[PDB]
Amino acid sequence: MDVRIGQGYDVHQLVEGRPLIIGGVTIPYERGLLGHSDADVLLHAITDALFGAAALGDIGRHFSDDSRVLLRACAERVKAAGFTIQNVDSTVIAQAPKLAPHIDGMRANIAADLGLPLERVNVKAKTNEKLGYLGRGEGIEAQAAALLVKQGG
Amino acid sequence: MDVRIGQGYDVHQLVEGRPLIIGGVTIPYERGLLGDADVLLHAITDALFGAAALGDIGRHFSGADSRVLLRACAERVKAAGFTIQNVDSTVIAQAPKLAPHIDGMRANIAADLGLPLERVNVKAKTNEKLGYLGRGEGIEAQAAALLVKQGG
Amino acid sequence: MDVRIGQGYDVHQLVEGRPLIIGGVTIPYERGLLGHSDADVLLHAITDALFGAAALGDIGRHFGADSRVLLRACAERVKAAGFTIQNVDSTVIAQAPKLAPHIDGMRANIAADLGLPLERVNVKAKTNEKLGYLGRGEGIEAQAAALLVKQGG
Ligand SMILES: Nc1ccn([C@@H]2O[C@H](COP(=O)(O)O)[C@@H](O)[C@H]2O)c(=O)n1
Ligand SMILES: Nc1ccn([C@@H]2O[C@H](COP(=O)(O)O)[C@@H](O)[C@H]2O)c(=O)n1
Ligand SMILES: Nc1ccn([C@@H]2O[C@H](COP(=O)(O)O)[C@@H](O)[C@H]2O)c(=O)n1
Ligand SMILES: [Mg+2]
Ligand SMILES: [Zn+2]
Ligand SMILES: [Zn+2]
Ligand SMILES: [Zn+2]
Repeated sequence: MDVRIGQGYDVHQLVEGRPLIIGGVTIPYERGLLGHSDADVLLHAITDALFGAAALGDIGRHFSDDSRVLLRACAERVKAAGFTIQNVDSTVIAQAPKLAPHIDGMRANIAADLGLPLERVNVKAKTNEKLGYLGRGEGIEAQAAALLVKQGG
Repeated sequence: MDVRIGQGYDVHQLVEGRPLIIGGVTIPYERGLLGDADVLLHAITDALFGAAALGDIGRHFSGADSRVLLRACAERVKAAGFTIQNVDSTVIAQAPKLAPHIDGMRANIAADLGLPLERVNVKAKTNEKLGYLGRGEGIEAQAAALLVKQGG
Repeated sequence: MDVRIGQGYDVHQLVEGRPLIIGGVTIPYERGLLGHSDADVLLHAITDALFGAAALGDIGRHFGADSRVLLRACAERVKAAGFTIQNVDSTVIAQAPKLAPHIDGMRANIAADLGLPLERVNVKAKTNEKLGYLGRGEGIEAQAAALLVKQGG
């Protein structure tokens, strides 16, 4: 099986009175994520990891001027280039709020959008131990990893 | 072959009054990690829970050390029906030099995972003096793991 | 099919006057990368990614040789340890300049250096949303992932 690795990264600034959306889950919080989209740091990092495993460039090469629509269009472009998806793993870095009670909603959103069962989608949460702009609550980071297979039939 | 990718991250603060323990090797040094706070073992553990779709550290573990945790992770990953292909990792530490301690780290990681040494890699990097990492205020580890869901 | 994952990281400070070289592509820009090589963050992170997957240590356990010479020697050692390369994916975090019209040149330098077709090499570019030393333009980062098969069969 012609297996391929992808990896992806995003970051957004956190600012007062904007909504916090992560992995398509809205998380009540007094700060929220600034970007030209709905600033979904997790879905973008996964969208990059899929384009990267497929050697299709990056989101910018695709989408310029919400984040689930983008994730689904990514999956459709990846499938048309002849790949099927093995699994996704990811980490979100946020000093707060606590993300654990939200993670299952994120997994559901990502699995629907990629046409995968739940068991092939993982999301992990981490603080940054109060270090740097992440640990000071000024930004949130996501990292993703994805495994594809180029068919192959 | 139902292959899966796992990736993991950790960071801890460096401070006076703590021993420095990375990959279960104690590295003599005037500073050490705050948290048993082994950044390398924790990152690898998250990467295996990740590849196995079993969530993360916090979802599993609320006196036990980072090696006990890594071995418990292994057992849960194997129970869920997975086999481990290999691990690779990077530790970002401005100082001290980790190179002569790296093979002791690999041995500790391979034993805890039931792997030969040839399926375990650890790498070390400075941060070129940039950021809290480059200023000696913290240490980072990054890991990647490849599993196979049996598939027997 | 004995598949192996590697991952790789590098960072370099940006300083006025010096040349900016990433992925072996020289990018005209008012700042440039310090290091004792030609400090090519992207080539190095890919280099570590390959030594990682092959469990052969890191660039320091191996190494007047530029970063392309190092990447090719990396590839020679990986092949001689009985490995074949499935693919490479990577990200470069640089707040500026735009890397997109340079990305095909990097992919070409890497594919030649790894002896891979273009369709197995991907390079992606991110800003850091003006956060941290990356966001202030005082450094650039590269992340990389690589997939190897130990032959095997
Ligand atoms: N230095 C950079 C940073 C970003 N980019 C491109 O801009 C697009 C959007 O970047 P941000 O999402 O970081 O704003 C990226 O996907 C990449 O296409 C670039 O071409 N050069
Ligand atoms: N923002 C965050 C950060 C961490 N967590 C949970 O807290 C646990 C411990 O996190 P730290 O080790 O980063 O302190 C994590 O494994 C995750 O389970 C969370 O639920 N929301
Ligand atoms: N704390 C550290 C950081 C780097 N190193 C070693 O030094 C080499 C050079 O690392 P840098 O490229 O980050 O300067 C690494 O490949 C690794 O061999 C180390 O042995 N301990
Ligand atoms: Mg980082
Ligand atoms: Zn984004
Ligand atoms: Zn930890
Ligand atoms: Zn470098």
